[PDB]
Amino acid sequence: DIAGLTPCSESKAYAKLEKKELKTLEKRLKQYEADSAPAVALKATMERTKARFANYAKAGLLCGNDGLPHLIADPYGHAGEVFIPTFGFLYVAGYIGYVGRQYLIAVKGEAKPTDKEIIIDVPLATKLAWQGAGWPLAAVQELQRGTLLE
Amino acid sequence: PLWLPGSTPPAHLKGDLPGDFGFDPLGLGANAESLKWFKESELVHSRWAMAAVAGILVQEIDVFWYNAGKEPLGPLGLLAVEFFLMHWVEVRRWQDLRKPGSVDQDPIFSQYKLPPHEVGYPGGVFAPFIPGDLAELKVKEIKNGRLAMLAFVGFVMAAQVTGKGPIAALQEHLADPWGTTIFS
Amino acid sequence: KRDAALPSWMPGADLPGYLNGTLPGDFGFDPLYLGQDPVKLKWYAQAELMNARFAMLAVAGILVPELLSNIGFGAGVAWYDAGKFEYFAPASSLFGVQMLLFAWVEIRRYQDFVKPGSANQDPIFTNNKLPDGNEPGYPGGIFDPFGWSIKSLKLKEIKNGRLAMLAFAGFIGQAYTTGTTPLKNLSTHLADPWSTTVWQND
Amino acid sequence: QSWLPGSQIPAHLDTPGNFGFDPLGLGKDPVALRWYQQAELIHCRTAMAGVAGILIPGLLTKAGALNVPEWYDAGKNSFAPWGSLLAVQLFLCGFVEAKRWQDIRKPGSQGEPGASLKGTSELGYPGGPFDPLGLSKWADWKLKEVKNGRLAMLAFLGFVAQKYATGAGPVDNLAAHLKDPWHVNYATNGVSL
Amino acid sequence: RPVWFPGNPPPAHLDGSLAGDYGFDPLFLGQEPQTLKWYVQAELVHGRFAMLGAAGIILTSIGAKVGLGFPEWYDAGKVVVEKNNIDFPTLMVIQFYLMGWAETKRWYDFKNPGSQADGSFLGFTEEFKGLENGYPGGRFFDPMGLSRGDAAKYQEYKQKEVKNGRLAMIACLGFAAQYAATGKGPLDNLADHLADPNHVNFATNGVSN
Amino acid sequence: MKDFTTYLSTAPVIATIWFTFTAGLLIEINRYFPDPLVF
Ligand SMILES: CC(/C=C/C=C(C)/C=C/[C@@]12O[C@]1(C)C[C@@H](O)CC2(C)C)=C\C=C\C=C(C)\C=C\C=C(C)\C=C\[C@@]12O[C@]1(C)C[C@@H](O)CC2(C)C
Ligand SMILES: CC1=C(/C=C/C(C)=C/C=C/C(C)=C\C=C\C=C(C)\C=C\C=C(C)\C=C\C2=C(C)CCCC2(C)C)C(C)(C)CCC1
Repeated sequence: DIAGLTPCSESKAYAKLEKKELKTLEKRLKQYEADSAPAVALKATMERTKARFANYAKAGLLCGNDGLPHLIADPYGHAGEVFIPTFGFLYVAGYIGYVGRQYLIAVKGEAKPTDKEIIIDVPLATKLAWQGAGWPLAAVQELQRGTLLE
Repeated sequence: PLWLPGSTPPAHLKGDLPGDFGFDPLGLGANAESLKWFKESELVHSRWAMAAVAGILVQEIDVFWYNAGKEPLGPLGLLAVEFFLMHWVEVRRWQDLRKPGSVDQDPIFSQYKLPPHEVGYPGGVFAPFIPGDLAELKVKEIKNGRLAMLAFVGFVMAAQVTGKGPIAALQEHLADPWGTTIFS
Repeated sequence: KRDAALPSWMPGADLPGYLNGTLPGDFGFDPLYLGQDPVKLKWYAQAELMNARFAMLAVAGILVPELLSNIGFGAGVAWYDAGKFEYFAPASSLFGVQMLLFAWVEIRRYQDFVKPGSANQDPIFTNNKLPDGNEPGYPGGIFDPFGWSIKSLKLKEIKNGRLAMLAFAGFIGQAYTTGTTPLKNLSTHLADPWSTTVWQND
Repeated sequence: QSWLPGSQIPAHLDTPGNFGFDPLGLGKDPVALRWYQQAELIHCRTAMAGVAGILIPGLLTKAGALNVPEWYDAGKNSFAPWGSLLAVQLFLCGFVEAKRWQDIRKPGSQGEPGASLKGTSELGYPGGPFDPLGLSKWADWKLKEVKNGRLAMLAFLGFVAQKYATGAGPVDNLAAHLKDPWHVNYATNGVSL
Repeated sequence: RPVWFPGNPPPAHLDGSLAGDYGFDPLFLGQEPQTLKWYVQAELVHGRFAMLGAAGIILTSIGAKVGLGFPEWYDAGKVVVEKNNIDFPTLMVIQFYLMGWAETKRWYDFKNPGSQADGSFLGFTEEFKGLENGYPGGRFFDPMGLSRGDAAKYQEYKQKEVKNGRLAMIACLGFAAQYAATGKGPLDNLADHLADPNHVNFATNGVSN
Repeated sequence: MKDFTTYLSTAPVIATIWFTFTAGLLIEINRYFPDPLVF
């Protein structure tokens, strides 16, 4: 497939990485009874670890000659790997940043601003917190309006 | 004249109304709005109880008044002619409260009108014989009234305990007074 | 704030203002307050008449062909299963011609509603005109050829209309549940009325 | 007229669909509020339209009048390429939206002496050739237009989400519920929201 | 005036003006007067829900301990659910809508005295007035109009209401910490204690709790 | 308690009452949605 690398749903090495990890935990689980506490953990981990492999095979990631899932970072077979998450960040980071902007400016005009950086006006911040939900629509409109730059 | 002699009545009860014997432990009659309503429910309630306890006895002077539910025009056929007739009548009484005079005039035969009258005591048509005189009657009315109201709950708890009606439950009491109480 | 001395539906209650006893059949019923804005009373007042006169016609169209067909005279069917497929033209056309002839008459009537004297004269035989009524919904002339001149009369119209409009709602309702003609519903009710209410049948 | 009676409406709505809703305070900038009002207006008109061609088809199909597919499966069909259809559409709309955009910038702008009687009216309400019948004292129409709009905007988001969840027609979803309302819900499916 | 801890004077922020004011806020929680206006409603509602709940158990439980029909309050949710037609998720969601509505309106009366009063609803203007933070009254909340009766008669009930409130809140939590420590109904916890009270205590099984 | 709340609204206290929140949130989401390399 892309860069000649196999899909994880098919690839042998990936499916032999399944086996090795599981068959590490089944060599442990022998040393305990089935009713016991740690046996429920070494079964639950296995169940989870065997579920995990299944859920990349269903996701359809590209696995190499290594047996490990590699990622795709440009265009549309593998959007969700990077292209979607990427926006996730720029949003929540932009959220944090713009809330922080609206806080510092909102304090600025109040005799001594430095006190509000330490004894933070919580009920100011928690109102700006929610306001900062719709930030790109404000951020754009502020770049337009021309209050964004000194 | 007081429910508990030597008491002082509550402030709101002044012996104006008929059968005001200074009784409102929970200042129910405290607000004039509510006390105007409660006046009516206490008339009508007794009027229905007097009418009903009068019935229970005289219908059994027989079979269980309680299982009379089981009696020529189907159930839903009869519940209709009640509903519309009762809805008709009850609304018109309820307008006389909504505004004290609003209804008195025969919508058909508007020639005939019910003369100006105190609430819940309508008269005109409804006082043909103009019998015994002035308030005193309204004080028999609420007295005889309450006694009838009480007796009914009696008649009910009397059914729901003995199985028999009123006159049989009494005949049972006479037979063994010492034995046939609630305390046995 | 509300007329005192005119027809009420809850005697003792309050007509609201906008129902002056001006329009025909005002006893001042508008619980939801749909006639508030006097623009919207103008429409509804007319809307009522149209809807009224279609019902009163229709309900006669419904009942009579049963009243006669049971006495036994010559074509008589069910007022819903009637329009199925049994006519000299097809469904399609009979609508087309219907929609055409109306679209004309209605835009004529509508202009008269919009402007009170706009359409009162023939535009072909232009000496022919219906008189200066000045009363949309009550246009007159041809439309009053035997010449009943009255307030009396304009009540009797909307009272019959309100009653007919229902009767038709009933016909929809009654058919949809029971599944026979409304004179057959009234027959079975009259045979044993008590054991045949709605509540019985529901 | 308030959206939450008691909540102090934000100052920047002094009653110029205004029920006082702007919690995040997008439209505090009156630049942004004029721009955002026509976003709404366009969003309403399209959606009222679009939904009419999801419901009125979808309702008549059960009625039996029209053998229409479901709105998910009306895309897929042979006549022309979709590339073409989108292109020709993207071409044709792009022209006209650009005539809206210059109106939003320079209201009158669409009446240059040089085929333009489509000058304007007020902002977001172009009228004239967009108003054949011509309707103009009762501008209550202006109100319903936003309201019937926000109702329809929600309705579509509903369609999109309620096929993602049950995978069946809105005219079906409407019945399934109406058949057993208390066992067929929001609450008896895939995802809790 | 009477106090929670006789001798120890009550803290300034308590006047003897509010119902059940026994100079008790040892932790200075309700000091700022707004933050106490908030707690006097929490306490009322808590106590009103607790009273309905305590009356709610105290009747089912005798109903189950009078005739073998009614279920124990603990395992009486599933018994309502399973036996009858209904589902859990929807109830829980229906509830949240109605309670959501009911609360969200009380919600905007705390911050705004006479807010919902404006008739902005179903034309019901005078029924959703302020009156007194914690007692809304009118034709709905106080139908009989003890609210609009007499000055003293109503003042005494505020007193009765908060006290019953505080006793039901205790009562309720016992029900909840008594099923826990002994796994039985509150008229099995009460019958066992009346027959042999000296032995059937916590001392037996119910530990420090 | 005007004073006690100002202290609770001090920088080091808020940071900690904020981080235990956005930490839990991320531990929590990794429980019911375990092991993500997509979404
Ligand atoms: C929901 C929506 C908008 C939601 C936004 C909200 C809530 C805004 C609210 C707020 O901003 C305020 C006011 C104030 C802020 O402080 C807070 C928030 C809360 C942020 C728009 C949907 C808008 C919905 C639209 C436009 C959809 C239109 C439908 C079309 C055209 C689809 C086409 C087809 O369906 C047909 C017609 C036929 C089918 O066969 C085929 C296809 C092709 C699928
Ligand atoms: C897509 C993609 C890609 C690419 C990318 C690129 C190529 C980019 C570029 C970019 C660029 C070229 C950029 C630029 C920029 C500029 C500027 C100039 C900036 C600015 C900024 C600002 C101004 C900010 C602000 C703010 C906000 C908004 C919020 C927060 C706060 C603050 C203040 C910070 C890749 C392949 C990787 C991956 C996949 C996808």
